Amino acid sequence: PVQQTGGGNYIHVPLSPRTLNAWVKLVEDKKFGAEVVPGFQALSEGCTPYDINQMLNCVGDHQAAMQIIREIINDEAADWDAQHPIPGPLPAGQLRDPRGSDIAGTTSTVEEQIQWMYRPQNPVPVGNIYRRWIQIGLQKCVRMYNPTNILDVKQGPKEPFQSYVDRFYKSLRAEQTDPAVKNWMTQTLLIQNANPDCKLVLKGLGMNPTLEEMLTACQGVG
Amino acid sequence: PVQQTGGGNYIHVPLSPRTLNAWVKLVEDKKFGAEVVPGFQALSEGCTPYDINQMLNCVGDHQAAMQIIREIINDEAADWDAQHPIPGPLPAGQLRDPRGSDIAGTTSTVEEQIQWMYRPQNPVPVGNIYRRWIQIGLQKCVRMYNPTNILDVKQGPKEPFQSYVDRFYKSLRAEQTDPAVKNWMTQTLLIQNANPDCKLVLKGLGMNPTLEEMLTACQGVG
Amino acid sequence: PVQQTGGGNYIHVPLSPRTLNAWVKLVEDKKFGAEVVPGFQALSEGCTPYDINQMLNCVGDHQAAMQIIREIINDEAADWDAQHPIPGPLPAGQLRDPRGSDIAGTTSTVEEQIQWMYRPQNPVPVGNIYRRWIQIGLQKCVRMYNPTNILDVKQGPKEPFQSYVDRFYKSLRAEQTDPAVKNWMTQTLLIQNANPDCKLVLKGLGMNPTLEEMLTACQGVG
Amino acid sequence: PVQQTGGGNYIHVPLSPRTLNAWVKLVEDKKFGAEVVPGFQALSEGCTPYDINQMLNCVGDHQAAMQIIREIINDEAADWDAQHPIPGPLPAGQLRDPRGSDIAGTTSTVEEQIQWMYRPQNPVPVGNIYRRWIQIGLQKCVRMYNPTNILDVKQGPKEPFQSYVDRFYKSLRAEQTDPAVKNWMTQTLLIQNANPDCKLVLKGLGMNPTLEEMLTACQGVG
Ligand SMILES: O=P(O)(O)O[C@H]1[C@H](OP(=O)(O)O)[C@@H](OP(=O)(O)O)[C@H](OP(=O)(O)O)[C@@H](OP(=O)(O)O)[C@H]1OP(=O)(O)O
Ligand SMILES: O=P(O)(O)O[C@H]1[C@H](OP(=O)(O)O)[C@@H](OP(=O)(O)O)[C@H](OP(=O)(O)O)[C@@H](OP(=O)(O)O)[C@H]1OP(=O)(O)O
Repeated sequence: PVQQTGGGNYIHVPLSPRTLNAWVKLVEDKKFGAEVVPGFQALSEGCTPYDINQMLNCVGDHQAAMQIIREIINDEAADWDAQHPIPGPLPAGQLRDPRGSDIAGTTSTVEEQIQWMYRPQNPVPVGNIYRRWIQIGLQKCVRMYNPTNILDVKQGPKEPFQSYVDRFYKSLRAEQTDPAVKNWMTQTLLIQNANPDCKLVLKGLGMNPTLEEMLTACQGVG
Repeated sequence: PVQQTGGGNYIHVPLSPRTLNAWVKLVEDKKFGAEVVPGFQALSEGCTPYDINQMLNCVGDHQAAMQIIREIINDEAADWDAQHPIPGPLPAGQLRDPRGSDIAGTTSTVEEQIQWMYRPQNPVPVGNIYRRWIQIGLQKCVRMYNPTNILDVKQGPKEPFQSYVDRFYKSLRAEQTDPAVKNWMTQTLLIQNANPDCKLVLKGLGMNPTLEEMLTACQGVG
Repeated sequence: PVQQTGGGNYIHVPLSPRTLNAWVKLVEDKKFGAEVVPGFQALSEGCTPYDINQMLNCVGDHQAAMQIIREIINDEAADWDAQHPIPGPLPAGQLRDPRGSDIAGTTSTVEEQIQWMYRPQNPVPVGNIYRRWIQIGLQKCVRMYNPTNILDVKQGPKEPFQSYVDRFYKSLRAEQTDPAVKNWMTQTLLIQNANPDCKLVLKGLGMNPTLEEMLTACQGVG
Repeated sequence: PVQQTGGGNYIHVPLSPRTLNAWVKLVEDKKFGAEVVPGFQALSEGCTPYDINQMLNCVGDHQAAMQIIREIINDEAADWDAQHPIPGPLPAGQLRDPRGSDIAGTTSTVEEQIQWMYRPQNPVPVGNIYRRWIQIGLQKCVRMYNPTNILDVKQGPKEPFQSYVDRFYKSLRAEQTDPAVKNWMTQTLLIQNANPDCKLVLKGLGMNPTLEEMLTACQGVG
C-alpha cells in the first residue's frame, strides 16, 4: 500500500502478513467460489500492482485457476498496449507512461507504479486497473468451478422459498450470461423451478411479481 | 475514517482492507440476516459517507438487497432535501450546506463530508445520518429474507423452553410490526406457541409473567 | 386487391370468396396458433386495408382474440397520428394524407387507400402497414393461447431428438422474450431438457454445438 | 410470374395469395420433410427470383432452416460471381449482366430479372437458377430434420414387405450419400433389414433381384 510522507512524496508500506494470510485462507476454503471475487477486492483495496502480484504468489499452488487469471491479464494488457500506445519518444529525466505490463507490475518497480498512481498531472490508477483485470480472471474461475447450474437449482418439496431463492441467486452470480437472460431467469425460471405449492401462490400474485412480493407471499408455504 | 492532525485540521484515513473484508464475510455468511444490521453499524463506526459507499460497493453482487438499500437511501435523502432546504444563495468562499445526496457522498468529496462532520459552527454528522438510512435499508432486507415468521415458531415437544425463546425473539427482531404488537406477541403468542407442559407451567405462573420468571419456571421442563 | 387498367389508373378487385374461406378455416382449426400469423400474411398479400377488415370480419366470432388485435391496431395508429402528424392545411382538390385510422380503412374509402398505395409522388403502403399492425395483434394472440411453455417442453425418454427439437422451436416461436434470451434457450435450455442419453452425446459434442451438429449426433439415440 | 403483353414485352403478375398460402401450409405440416423439396419446385414454377424471396419470407419464422437455405444461396452466388465474372465495362443504355446476387433478386428489380429471363439474345434463366440453389438448401434441411436413418429402418415382424420398402426408400431420399452407396443400400441393406421370413424368400430369388421381383415375391409373406 502507499502512505504519504513529509515533502508531498509517497512511499510503499508492505501488505500486512495477516492481510495476505486472510487472502490465502479464503482461496483455500471457498475454492474460487463467487465470494472470492469480492473477498479479493476488499483485501486488495489501495494496493499497488506489486502487492497484488504477492497475493497471487501466495495462492500460486492453485495452478489451473492461476493459469486462467494469467491468460486474462495478458489480454487486458495487450488491449491497453493497443488503445493506450506509447505516445512517442519519451523525454529524458521523465518516467515512461505505463504499458499493460507496467499496470501488472511485472516490468515495473513499485515506485514507478506509485509515481503514476499519484502523478500530479495525468495520474494512472495502475493498482485498480490490474485489480479489475484479476476480477475478470477470478470471475471466469468462479464460473468454471461453479458446482450447480442456475437451471438445475429446483426448490425442495419442504425447502423454504427463501433458501431456494438463496441457492437460485448464488448460481446466477456465477452465470456470465447477458443481463437480459439474467432478468428473464429471475422473473420466469425462479417461478418455473419452485415446489408445486409455492408455484401456485406465485402465479396467484399475478404478472411480474417483485422478489420482495414473492418472498412475502411464500413465507411459511410448505 | 478521520484522524485529526497538527493545526486543528482533519484528514481521511482509508477504511482498513480487513475492516472491509470482515463486512464482506458477514454479508456472504449471514445472508442479510438480523445480525448484519448491527454488524454493519460496528464496522461503519466513525466512517465518512465515502467509506460507507465502498463497504456497499464491496457487497454490490447481492443486487436485490442493494436495490432495496438504494431505494431507501433516495427517499431518506428526498426527505432531507425537503425539510433541510437550501438556506438560500450561499456566500462565495464557503462550503455549500449538505443535501440528501451530499449526506450519501455521491455528489460530494470526502473532504466536504469531513468539513461538515467537524464544522466549528453547525457540524452536520453526514456519516451517521447515512448509516441510519442504510440501517433502514438493511432492516427491510432482514425482513424480506427472514426464513421463519414469528407466528410459525412453535416449541418442539422436547425443545428446552430457552431455545424456543431464542428462536421466538430472533424472528421478532425481523418483525417491523408496531411496538404494541411486539409487546403482545412476547406476552401472549410466546405462551400460546409452547409445548403442552411448558404451557401449563406458564399459565401456572399467573398473569403477566416476566421473561426471567418464565425461563426460570420452565428450566428442565420436558 | 388492386389491378391496373388502361389510362394508368388502378381499380379494386374484391378478395376471392375462397381466399376469404381459407382464412376462416385456418383461424377455426389452428385456433390462433403460431401458423396463423404467416397464414394471415400470405392470404393478405397485395390487399388494401378495406380487404383486411373483411378477413377480420369473417373471423369476428373469436371475440377475445379480435379485442386483442383491435387494441394493438388503435395503438399502432395513435403512434402513426403522433409521428406522422397532419402536415398542415391540405390544399383543395387534393386527397388528405393518411392517418392511423385511414391506414386501417375505418375512416377511409378503398379508392383513397389505392390512391395512397399508388401515389405517383409519396406512395404510402397503407395495406402493408395495417397487415404489420394485425401481425403484432395475432402474435400476441399466439402467445396468449400457446398451450406449452418453452421451459415445460422436455424430450420423452424414447422421443427422437428431432421431434423434441420440433416441439422446442414451436414454443419458442410463441415466446416474445428478448432475442438474446431466445439464443440462450436454443443453446442451453435445449441441451438441459433432453432425455438422459441425448444429454450425454450433446455434452460430448463440446461447447456451442450448432443445431445441425446436435441433430446429426442424436439421430437414432434412444 | 410473367405474362406476355402486346408489343412483344413482358410484365410481372404477383404470385396468387393461395399459391403462397399452400407453400406456408406445406412447410408448417411437413416440417421441411423430403416432400417439401418437390412441393417448393411445383409452387415456384415460372417464378421470378423476386417471387421466390416472398415464398421464403412467408416461411421465415423457421429461422434455423432459413439460415441453412441462406448460407447455401450465398455460396451458389459466389460460385456464379467467380465462373460468370463481370464481362468488362458494360456499355451505357444496356442492362448489366446478372451476378449471383441478381439471380437471387436481392440486388435486382423484378423487371431486370424479367429482361434477363426473356433476353432476345443470351437469356439468363435467373428464376430457375435460384430455385435450384434453394432446392440444395431445402435438401440439406430435409437431411438435418430426417427423423429415421436408412440403417435404423428394419421391417416389423408383421409389417408387409411393401410398407417396409416405403419407409426404406423415404429415408434414402433424405440420404445425401454417393449414388453407388444408394445402389448398394437398395440391393444389400434392404434384404439385410427385412423380417426373418421375407429375408429367406429374397435370398431364395437369387442374386440381384429387382425391386418389382422382391415386392411380387414377398406380397402376403407374414
Ligand atoms: O472477530 P474477532 O473476535 O476479532 O476474530 C478475528 C476475526 O476472525 P473471526 O471473526 O472469523 O473469528 C478476524 O477476521 P475479521 O472478521 O475481523 O475480518 C481474523 O482476522 P483475519 O482477517 O486475518 O481473518 C482474526 O483471525 P487471526 O488472528 O488468525 O488473523 C480473528 O482474531 P482472533 O482469532 O485472534 O480472535
Ligand atoms: O391440392 P388440391 O388437390 O388442389 O386441393 C385443394 C387444396 O386443398 P388441400 O390440398 O388441403 O386438399 C387447396 O388448398 P391449397 O393447398 O391449394 O392451397 C384448397 O383451396 P383453399 O386454399 O381454399 O384451401 C382446395 O379446397 P377448396 O376447393 O375447398 O377451396 C382444394 O381443392 P379440392 O378440395 O376441390 O380438391
